[PDB]
Amino acid sequence: ATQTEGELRVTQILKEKFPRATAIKVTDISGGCGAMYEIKIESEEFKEKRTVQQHQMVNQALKEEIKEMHGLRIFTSVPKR
Repeated sequence: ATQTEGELRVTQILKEKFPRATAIKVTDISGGCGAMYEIKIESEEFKEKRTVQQHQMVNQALKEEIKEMHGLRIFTSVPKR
């Protein structure tokens, strides 16, 4: 495994776009570019949303800092238990 300074950045804005979250983590999976990342979220706000609609919220959270969500592998859910 490795990190970018982008992994940290993306994790920073994710905390704030998702303070209602029960899961939050990021991984750089692009050790020689930092074009791909893993992102894993779960949050009480994701109730009124499809998979694609959950993803869109997490995509916008770092878009405006790094745009490259072709490479970004995202995982979302809602705590509903």
